[PDB]
Amino acid sequence: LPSPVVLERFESAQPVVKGAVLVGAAPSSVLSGAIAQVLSNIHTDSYVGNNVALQQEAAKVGLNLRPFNAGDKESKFKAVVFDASGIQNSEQLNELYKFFNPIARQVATSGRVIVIGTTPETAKTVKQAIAQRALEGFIKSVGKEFKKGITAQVVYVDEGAAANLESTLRFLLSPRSAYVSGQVIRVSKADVVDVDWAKPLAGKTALVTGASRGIGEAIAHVLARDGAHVICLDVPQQQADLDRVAADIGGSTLAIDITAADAGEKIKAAAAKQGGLDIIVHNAGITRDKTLANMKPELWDLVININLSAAERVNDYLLENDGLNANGRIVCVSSISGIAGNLGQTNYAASKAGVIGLVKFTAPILKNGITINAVAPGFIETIREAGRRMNSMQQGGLPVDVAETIAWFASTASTGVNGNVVRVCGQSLLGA
Amino acid sequence: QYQAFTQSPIGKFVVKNLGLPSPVVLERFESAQPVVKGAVLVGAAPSSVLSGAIAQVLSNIHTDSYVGNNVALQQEAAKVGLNLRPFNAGDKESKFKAVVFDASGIQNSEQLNELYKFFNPIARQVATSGRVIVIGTTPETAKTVKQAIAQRALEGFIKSVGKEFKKGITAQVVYVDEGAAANLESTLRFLLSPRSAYVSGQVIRVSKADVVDVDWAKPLAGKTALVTGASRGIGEAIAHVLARDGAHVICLDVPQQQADLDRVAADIGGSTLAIDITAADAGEKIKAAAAKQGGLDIIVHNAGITRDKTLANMKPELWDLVININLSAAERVNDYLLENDGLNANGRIVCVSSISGIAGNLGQTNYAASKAGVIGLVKFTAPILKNGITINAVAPGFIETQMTAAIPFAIREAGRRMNSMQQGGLPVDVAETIAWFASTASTGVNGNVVRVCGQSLLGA
Repeated sequence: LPSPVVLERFESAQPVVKGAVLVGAAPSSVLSGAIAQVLSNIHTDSYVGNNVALQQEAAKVGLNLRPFNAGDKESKFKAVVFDASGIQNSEQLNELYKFFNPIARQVATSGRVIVIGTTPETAKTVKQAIAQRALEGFIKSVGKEFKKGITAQVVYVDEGAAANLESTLRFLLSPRSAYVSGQVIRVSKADVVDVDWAKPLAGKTALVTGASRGIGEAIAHVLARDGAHVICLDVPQQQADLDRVAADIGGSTLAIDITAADAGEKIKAAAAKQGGLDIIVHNAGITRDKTLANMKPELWDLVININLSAAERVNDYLLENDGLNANGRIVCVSSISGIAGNLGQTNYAASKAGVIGLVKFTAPILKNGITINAVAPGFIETIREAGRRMNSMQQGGLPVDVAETIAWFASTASTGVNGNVVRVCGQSLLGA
Repeated sequence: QYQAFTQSPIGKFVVKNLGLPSPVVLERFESAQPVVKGAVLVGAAPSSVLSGAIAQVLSNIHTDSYVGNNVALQQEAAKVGLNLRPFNAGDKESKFKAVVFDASGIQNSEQLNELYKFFNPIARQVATSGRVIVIGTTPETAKTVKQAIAQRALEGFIKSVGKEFKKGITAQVVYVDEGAAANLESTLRFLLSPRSAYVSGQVIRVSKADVVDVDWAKPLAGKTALVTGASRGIGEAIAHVLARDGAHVICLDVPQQQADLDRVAADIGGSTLAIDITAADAGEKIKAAAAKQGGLDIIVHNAGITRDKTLANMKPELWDLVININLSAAERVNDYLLENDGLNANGRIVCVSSISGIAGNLGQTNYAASKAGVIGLVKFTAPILKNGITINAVAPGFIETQMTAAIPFAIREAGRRMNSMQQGGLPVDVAETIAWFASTASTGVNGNVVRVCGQSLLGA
């Protein structure tokens, strides 16, 4: 067996993409102007084949699209981006072949395959809905086949929501998404909001539960790296570690039990002096693994309470009592076990499938531009021989990989990212 | 080779998730009666709303049914004519072939412990080849957000039970749309029965529709079915089960397969149609072939091919052929039948996807695209169907066929081991699931994609 490729991860705000991007599009596509504008914004060398319509879209936004000689098998591209919105029926799925077959060996190590389509439920015809649905099978197979640490994603843009794609395209193009692969992201219509892309949380106040250690600590570091003032929450027994984490990020502490009845009240009170809470990350979670036959009742109850019920109560309080600011963010943490189940985890998997429902059925009732999304981490370094290699990256992920994905959800610019559950698993074999 | 696989990281991955291989010989269908061999234990959360419909099914199938100290459940079952015998909660010895729980009364996450209350005491008393069945309210139809969330959580529970209980036991969640309880029966019978032997870990949605009369012993009696790819393999097995259930089966396959088609049709009292399903006139010829038998009721799109190649090495025609046979040809035929009076009322379209359409696979960019498209064909055709017609798909996992010996060792070994049954499935397992969709009674089963995979570890 080979040992795993070393993945490229975030080093600095610029460049967003180190290396060249190759763009393609199907005939009659509608997202190419929005894609070209992002590539212009991030000042990357961008290339295109013999597609006049796509060349015209980049001209309209001032993107110098360097033509890519189709006889060139030697050049390497850090990302390949395909607008599939123009695929109108199953026979036009060969537009995927026409773009990706000629360059399938020219994606760089730690590269990116990104297919951008139209959300199948928003497609105007059944034939297009079917074709757009098929894109997920294609990208998941690419994710397993291309190797070299390359990730593969489909971004579905709701019909008419091209203006809302930028923060998602930026995340996927960048090394920040190093451990996100095989996934489906849905972009919906929302107001566009000004942002400093170098500090996309500047001026915001975030709260991270379970912040004193582990992934919660990593979350707090990335939110502070993006410009946020982070309130680090954990139980008073963890005050020393809370103080350590807060001192490392210029943050503050809130030492309470998130399951207490008054937790939402105290969270709102804590953020009042900063001008209110913008971002809450429900990272607090526990496992109490036991076969159901051996499991004690309180170990069922505790896992449901901390992992699910507690976040419900806090969300209910904040949303009903002006506890989150406009354009605010709720980010939850599910798990692959919540999607796929796991032996000894009837309690944990129930709780984390609950978290998926919390995201999916809260998202439609949010107002004031608030969004709710979740990450579903796979094998992250902190069954262990099992998890580690059983993914397209052939390695476990790092806490920063989960934190980067949470920070993309929390970005001031991700107004149109809502109701998503995105696995952070390097395309783990496991699933539903 | 086998010891090396076990010692390898994927072999250790299997053992950490499923334990060491202890597969069971799975019970499969033998006769229409009894539906369930053995006793059934029924339970319900407080304030549940599906227990009268569940009890009516258990009364219809004449199974020995038991209940704990749930007075409301006992009273509702008695009202609809079901005798529920008390199950002494101190009895760790009795075995149940099926345990059925009405979870519709779970109104929020704190009430998820009703799952623990019912299932923890009997977690070692489910029989070999038994059934765990949780029946809830479809989350998208729940009246409150809190209940939607709690009903969504049921899937994580049942998927974990499916991996934990072992012994060939399957675990399912059936979601019943609010108001659709009378449409549950064919699904509950399928899951209670050995017919569903290789279906586990799955989510089935029951929606509101007319309740139609049926002979449960011959649930396709009087109907005409067409099976594509019928001359061998899974298509042959589908044809056998549809005939077993009472249908006249038209077996369709390419003219080069005429000998095998003739052999299969004579084995089931059916007929043949020797055409290429991709032909522009395949829809016309299908309708013509059923015309002299009262028209076509059921079509099973089982024809399918692989042309496995990395995308870099794949030729254009090997992309095109896979999309055409596996996806575009079924679209054309459905479009023709649905627009030109080619399917009878209460008709059935059943498609075949694949785990690779859900999970992706190296060397299958073409095949996985085509089979993900099949999921879209089901999901986006279902809402526009009229006249009681339904469309569903099976998504088979690793099935033992005559083609399995051609699969390279490591892919085949992972296929056999990486599922909760710790074994590959049989073609009849796929056929039974298709037959349940095709049932004259399955009127409120529409738009479902159900994996037939023994709860394979793979997925999305």
